[PDB]
Amino acid sequence: NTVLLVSNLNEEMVTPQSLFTLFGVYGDVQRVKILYNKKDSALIQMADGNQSQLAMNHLNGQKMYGKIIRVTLSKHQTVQLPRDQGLTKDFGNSPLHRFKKPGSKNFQNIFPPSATLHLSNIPPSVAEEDLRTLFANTGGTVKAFKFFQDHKMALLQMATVEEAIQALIDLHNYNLGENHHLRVSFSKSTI
Ligand SMILES: [Cl-]
Ligand SMILES: [Zn+2]
Ligand SMILES: [Zn+2]
Repeated sequence: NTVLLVSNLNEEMVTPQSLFTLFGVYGDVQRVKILYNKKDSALIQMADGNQSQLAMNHLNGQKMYGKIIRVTLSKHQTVQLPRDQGLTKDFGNSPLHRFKKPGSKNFQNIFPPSATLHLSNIPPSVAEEDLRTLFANTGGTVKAFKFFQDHKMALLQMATVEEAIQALIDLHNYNLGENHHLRVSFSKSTI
């Protein structure tokens, strides 16, 4: 039970990489396949069954590129790679897998989709106005913002959960300069 079926996707907007990013919040996505004969649906293979049931539980019914997605357990056992239009993607041993490290289930901010995002790996002389503008530019409005004591991390509250999902998809691993890539997670905290 490692393969999720995700339907009612936005056929025109969704990519494998956006599905990687979003489902990678809850597990390590091994492979994605958008279906050729039903491009609003896709198969997603997690590393294991706990990851699959977690992703299903938290993402089913959430709004992604404007549409309410449905996430169920697939009838498939694995997601087969092809011998094209890039509907398939292999993400084996991705450097972007959050749950590489032993015990990581507790240190990746595993929470339901939340209007407040948790930012980490921020480099110095990234200002607040800089992060507000970057997040606002994903099409949302930034309601609140708070640095933690070192400015390596921050909370940032978009107007809605929908807008936070969009931002997370867009800006996780964003290059903020120096050699710092931003990490965006959900949060149960509030500013
Ligand atoms: Cl299918
Ligand atoms: Zn099938
Ligand atoms: Zn640093």
